[PDB]
Amino acid sequence: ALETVPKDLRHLRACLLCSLVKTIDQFEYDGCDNCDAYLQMKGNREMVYDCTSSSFDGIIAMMSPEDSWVSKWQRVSNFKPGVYAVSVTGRLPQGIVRELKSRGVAYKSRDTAIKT
Amino acid sequence: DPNLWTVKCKIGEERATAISLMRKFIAYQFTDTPLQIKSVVAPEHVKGYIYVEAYKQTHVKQAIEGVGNLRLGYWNQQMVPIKEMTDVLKV
Repeated sequence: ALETVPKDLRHLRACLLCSLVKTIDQFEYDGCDNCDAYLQMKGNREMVYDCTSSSFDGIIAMMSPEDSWVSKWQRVSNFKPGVYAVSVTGRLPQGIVRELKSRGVAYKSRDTAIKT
Repeated sequence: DPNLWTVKCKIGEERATAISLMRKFIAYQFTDTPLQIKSVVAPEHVKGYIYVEAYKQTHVKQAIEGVGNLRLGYWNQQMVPIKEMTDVLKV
């Protein structure tokens, strides 16, 4: 919804798990809207910097994951409508990755770009 | 799957046109005239025109009958080749 819709072009940075592209303002006010329960994106900034990537190539204004071959490719047919990044450059800390694995959420890298 | 249509936009203002059209879609999605298009692609290295993901040129026209930046392409639209979806999103 409009809450997930970014408001300005300043300080855009994409998440590492759902590749959600939103500004620091709504990351502070709400954090993530996809895996907030699994990540605790809200209430801090240092861990937000580690759990979000400022380098993303290409974005998609997907709204219908259930009938999108875009969503098929980028494995967000199960996530909500929103703005997602085609490529995300970064990786979670080993501690957070281990925590997610223990909770049963394997971390799949969103870096789909072809490195040479 | 929906097909891509090439619509001409003011040089250097494709991003602004995309933002404006998505804002208008937000404002008019709950109205009696929602936008039936699925998405819009504005490649970083493509200037002069953008791609609209829709099933019909009628849908494309009804979506682009907003800001005047797309007036030149409003008269007619051009299909994107079937093989060209893979190339559309390459960076």
